[PDB]
Amino acid sequence: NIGEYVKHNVTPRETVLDGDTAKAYLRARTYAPGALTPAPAYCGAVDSATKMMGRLADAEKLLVPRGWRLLRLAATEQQGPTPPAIAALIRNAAVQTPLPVYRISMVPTGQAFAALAWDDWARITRDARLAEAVVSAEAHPDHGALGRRLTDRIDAGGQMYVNRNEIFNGALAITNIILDLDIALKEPVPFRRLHEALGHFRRGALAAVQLLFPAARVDPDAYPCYFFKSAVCSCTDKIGLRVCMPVPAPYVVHGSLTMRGVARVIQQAVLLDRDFVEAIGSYVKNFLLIDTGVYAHGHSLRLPYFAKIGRLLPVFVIPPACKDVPAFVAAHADPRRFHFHAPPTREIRVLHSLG
Amino acid sequence: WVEESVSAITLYAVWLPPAREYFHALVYFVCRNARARFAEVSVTATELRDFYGQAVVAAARAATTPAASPLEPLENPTLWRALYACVLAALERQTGPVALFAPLRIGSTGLVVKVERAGPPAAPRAALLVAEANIDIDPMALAARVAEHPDARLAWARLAAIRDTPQCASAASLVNITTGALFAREYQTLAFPGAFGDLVEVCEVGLRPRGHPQRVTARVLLPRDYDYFVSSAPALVALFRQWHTTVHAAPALAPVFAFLGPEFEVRGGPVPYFAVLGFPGWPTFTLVRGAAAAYAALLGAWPAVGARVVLPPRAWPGVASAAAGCLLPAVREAVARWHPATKIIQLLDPPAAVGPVWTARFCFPGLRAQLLAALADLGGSGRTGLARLDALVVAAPSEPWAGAVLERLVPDTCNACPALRQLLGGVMAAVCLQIEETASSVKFAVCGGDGGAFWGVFNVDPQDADAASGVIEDARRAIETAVGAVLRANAVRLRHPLCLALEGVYTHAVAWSQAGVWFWNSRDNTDHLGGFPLRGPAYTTAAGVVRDTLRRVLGLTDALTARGLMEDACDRLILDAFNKRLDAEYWSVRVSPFEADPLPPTAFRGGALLDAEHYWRRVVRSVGVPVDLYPRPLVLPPVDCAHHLREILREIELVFTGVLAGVWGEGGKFVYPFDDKMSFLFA
Repeated sequence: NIGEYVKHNVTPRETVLDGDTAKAYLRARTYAPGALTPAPAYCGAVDSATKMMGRLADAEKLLVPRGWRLLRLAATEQQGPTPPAIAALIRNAAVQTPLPVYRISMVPTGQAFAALAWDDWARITRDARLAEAVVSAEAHPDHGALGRRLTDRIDAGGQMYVNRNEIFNGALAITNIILDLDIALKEPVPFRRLHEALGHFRRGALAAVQLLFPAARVDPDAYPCYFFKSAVCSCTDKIGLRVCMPVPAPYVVHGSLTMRGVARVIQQAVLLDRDFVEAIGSYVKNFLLIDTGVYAHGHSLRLPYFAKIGRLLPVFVIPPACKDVPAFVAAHADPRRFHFHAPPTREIRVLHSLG
Repeated sequence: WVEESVSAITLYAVWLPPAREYFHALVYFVCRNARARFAEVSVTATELRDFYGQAVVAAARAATTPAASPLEPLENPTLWRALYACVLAALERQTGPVALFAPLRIGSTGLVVKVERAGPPAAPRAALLVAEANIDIDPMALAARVAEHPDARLAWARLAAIRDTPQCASAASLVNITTGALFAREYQTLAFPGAFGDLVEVCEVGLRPRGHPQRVTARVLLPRDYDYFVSSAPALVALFRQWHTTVHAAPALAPVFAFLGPEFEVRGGPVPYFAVLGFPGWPTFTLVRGAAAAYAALLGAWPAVGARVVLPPRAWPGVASAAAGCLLPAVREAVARWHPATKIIQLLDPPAAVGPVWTARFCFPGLRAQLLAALADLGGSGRTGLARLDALVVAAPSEPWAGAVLERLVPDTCNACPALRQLLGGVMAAVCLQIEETASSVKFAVCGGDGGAFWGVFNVDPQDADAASGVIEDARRAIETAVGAVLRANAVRLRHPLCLALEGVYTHAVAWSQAGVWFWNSRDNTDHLGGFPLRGPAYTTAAGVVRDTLRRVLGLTDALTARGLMEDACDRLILDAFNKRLDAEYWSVRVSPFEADPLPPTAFRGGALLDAEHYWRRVVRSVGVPVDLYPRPLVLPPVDCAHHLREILREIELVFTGVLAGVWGEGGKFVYPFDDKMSFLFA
């Protein structure tokens, strides 16, 4: 079973913070409450590798008390009651931290980084957003049916807008369970088969999520799991998915090893669902569906709505017994639902170890 | 015989007479009626060596101070402490008794020849002084010094640079001297452009010294309507150096210009002071009645000269031996086999705890200073400084200022004598064997201490009732009278009769180290904790937590429930420390110049804040930050709260292991899981 695996092979450590220390922890170790709320234009620090190393060197001079490029950008966080320390690099004074850091592949080669206090998320996700009316008129009762039909409808400072990888910052907490599926497959796969296979991914993974987070009312019907499939399937060799789940209510996860453990448990739980491996087997060569080593500090995951140098676009696997379908569709666009260290949407418990 | 009142005594010139060893000095008197006079003094080679513990040609080539050369004392500080103490001894030994601010009889060659003692004196007026300066010291030269002297306080490196390039004080921005008139002064560069005549009076007096074959002419600055200043070392130095270069421009005689302070030693010095012993002519006290009175009592040489106020360094072995001889031979065998780590009284061997009893803590106030003063008279068989110690002893009890001096004087008196410690240690031993012997008979049982401060349990009281004040009173009287009788029986005569303080009555006590003891009163929830380090604000919050935790823990009168209370206290402490995870000044510890983080080179360019670093360096941490060598507010990576909480938890764990072992007999060292729970909060 899976109870057995999470009875022997996982050792939870949780620390119930409470009262004001809860708010302090949330504000301190997650992105600021406006880092992922949309904005008319970006205030950020975007340049190539070399120009970023320079701009860091030119920010050090402004940082006289501080000692003395993907550790240092990921390091530059604080606030105080004055502007934060990043503001020497970003060059505004109304920046707020912690704030995202991104790795940007550039044509023809080379890497750029972008620490940004806010961005225009509509410019990124308007050519993927279904109008509230189009949803509300799509009229299609069965949720496999509605999900599948809705899926049917659908310079460094410019290159950030087609390739953007999010960098894990182990200083920060984790509020979302960002899985990185890499299903390799021998014969191609239709899309209704995949869509139903994902309906069976969500159910098993939510059972795993509920075992790992015991004091959480994670109803395996309405709990949101957000799926993005990299662009009929037409996809041979490899089929890249991305599954993002909110961390359940009172929990937050801390650690690279803690989230490596969460991912591996979800992997074994979905491989222990007999339905999933029927629905998806005989197409799938390997079975390692989850690169649990992507949660290491300094490592990057391509974000939804960004290509590769396949736009990760949603596959609405609508919850069984969902409640407000317009809202579930709309959340595939809020950046908070697909960044590691986002603000969560009394006490909290921090799962800082699994073993 | 003008009935007057000297306000300051300051060294004007130091020369060798025509022929040969007997160097002379010329002293400047600031005298006031109900005026500026002078005296001349001679000092021999031997007296100099006595106050030093080298050669008089090396204390007359400190007549290179009559010039721009600014910090000549940094070259050899004890030489100046020596020269000034020896002049103040030659002056009383040749001109007679001399007392700042006190009514006096002055018999003036123009040199004051005699000053016998003798009206309501003019109350000392005070002048306020605020001064700031921007010396441009190159912060790569200020790092070479610490390259040579790895523990060097940076006020010293600052002064040493200002010494290696005097011209840094010339081009330096720089004063607001309020005197009840007003003296402000812009100085964009201090070598370029209220009245300096309503603040000082420039006086020229003609003198005919015996060891000088000419009518020498001394030019001075006589203060008007003020007698001292009340307040940066480089800042004042350069101000007074400008005043000197200006006043002493035309042909006449040039004063000394020497200053001393803790900034003038490489390793600093705990207390602040700015000793004027030269050009200006009057002090600068950096409440204030305290510094004023200390000035007046010790003739102004304290803390400038050090322990030389009381008696020369190399005349302490004689008094040590002489006092040793006068003691009763049992006490003398004690004085001769004292070694610092000895077990004289049987004490509660830690870890140990005393439960519901009438615990009490008695201390003989200022006993070490009283002993030193008495043993100085016993070893007396010149005594001007001996009288100075006795004076502080008879005033310390009621005048708080005198205490601070003795609290530093007695330790500094043997910071030099290596055998006056044995007299202090050995007579200390006899003071403890009595108290033990008397406690045998007064229903008291010494449980710990040293003999000037001790505590114990009245193991006869009924653990209750109002017949506990009576027994503690009887015990305090018995021990006071017995210790007094013992000290007499050895011919040690105390300035003012001993008082045995009762510094609290308690009902529980736990002892976990030699110095670590916590006390608590169950009747009224009052306590005392001693032995915990207070190295910063984090440690005072921690000490409060340890005290509240021990109150609950001893309110349980098993061990496991105690451990629950202890880990609950540590949990709540780490969380409330998280709320202050940004407050750098809170996590900063104070590190002495003896306890071994290295300096960031970026701190070498902190400008006029390095000049406030004379003793303590306040450091956060992983890389160390001297939080005071940087302007405000700081801009820091996260403070290493795990490092600091680890330190604090180690000390709290000493306390808690002590209490658990002592009260409940657990062999289990208390340990707090930090790396396992609560480490993540600071990762």
